[PDB]
Amino acid sequence: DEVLLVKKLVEDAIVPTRGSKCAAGIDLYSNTNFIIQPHERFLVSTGVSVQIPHQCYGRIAPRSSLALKYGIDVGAGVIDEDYRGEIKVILFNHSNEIFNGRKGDRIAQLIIERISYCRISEVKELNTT
Amino acid sequence: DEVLLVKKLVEDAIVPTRGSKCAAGIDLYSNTNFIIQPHERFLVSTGVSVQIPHQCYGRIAPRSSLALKYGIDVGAGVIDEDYRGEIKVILFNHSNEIFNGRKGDRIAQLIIERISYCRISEVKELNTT
Amino acid sequence: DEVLLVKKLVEDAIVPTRGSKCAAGIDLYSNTNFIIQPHERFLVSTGVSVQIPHQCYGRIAPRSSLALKYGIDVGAGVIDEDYRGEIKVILFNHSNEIFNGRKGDRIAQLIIERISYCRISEVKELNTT
Repeated sequence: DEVLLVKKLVEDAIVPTRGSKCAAGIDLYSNTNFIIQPHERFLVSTGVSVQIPHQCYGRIAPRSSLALKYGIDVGAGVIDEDYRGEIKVILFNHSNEIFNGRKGDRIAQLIIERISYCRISEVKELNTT
Repeated sequence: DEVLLVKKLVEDAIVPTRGSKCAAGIDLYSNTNFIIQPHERFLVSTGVSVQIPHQCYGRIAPRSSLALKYGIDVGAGVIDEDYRGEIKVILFNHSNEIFNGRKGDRIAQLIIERISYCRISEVKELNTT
Repeated sequence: DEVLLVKKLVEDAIVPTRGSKCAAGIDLYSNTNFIIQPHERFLVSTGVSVQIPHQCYGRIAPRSSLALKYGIDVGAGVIDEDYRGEIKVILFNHSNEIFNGRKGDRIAQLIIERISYCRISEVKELNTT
């Protein structure tokens, strides 16, 4: 059993949703209206915090439609399993047009990626490949 | 046993290839010639669809050489295990020069990432870290 | 047991570090001072090579603070388990300001992602979803 726990930080926050049965990504919603000028960026608040399942992290990924239509990209950051702050998404507007975001819009996806917490060891030489 | 199934949507599509024994990424090939103006973007067609193995997704990743030499980046999107459409890659040209892409060029990589389909649960408080 | 092995390629390289107990990412440090002009990019040397654990790869991810404050993004490239070259990070400066990087600065994160080395098979049709 694995569960992503979600806390609403404000009453009208939208709990992230999985869009299809085997959607890799969980949709993240903006809690505010916002404007991104051409070739600038904006830090978008989702209104939620999360507790990621053990030995995973949450990767922020772009929505394809916003990339295609509007030139929006998202930093591929990292929501750690121990992070308890609000999820906030940095959107880069790589177009020549102002981007208008609305409260309640889907603006990114969170993917629950399996990772290794391997220890790190310094050595004088690596093996050959 | 895990297998990535690939359907050619056009007869001259190139089946994606794994480049070295433990290459994380599978090379994606353009099915068309294309031009990307400076500081603009272009949606590149690969000519294939795929069926990703269970409990994985396909992440689109940039080729390092195109980033280094030409300032190309790729959105880090998400090919879901249930997606049966053509794989199309959004390339951002963050340089001051026109980028000329050719049919048959390697233009991105697909990485088959392990993920969790955890359910999502709203709670009033998360644990402390 | 999984271990990330790290070789210093120069004596003053900094071994990458995991920042919190369940930090997804391992901090990568610059081995040089560098300057990135507005809306340009720079390939930053870390001074280390690595041996990633089996059935994983190292994904280069952006540091959130540099994205927020300075408009820095990183290509989400791929350090293969068989790669024995120096880790070098492509930083894109999507702001209007010069970015000044210093030797010893944390400039990206490496995430040890679990992946599939599935074989690739061409077929005439995929299943329906």
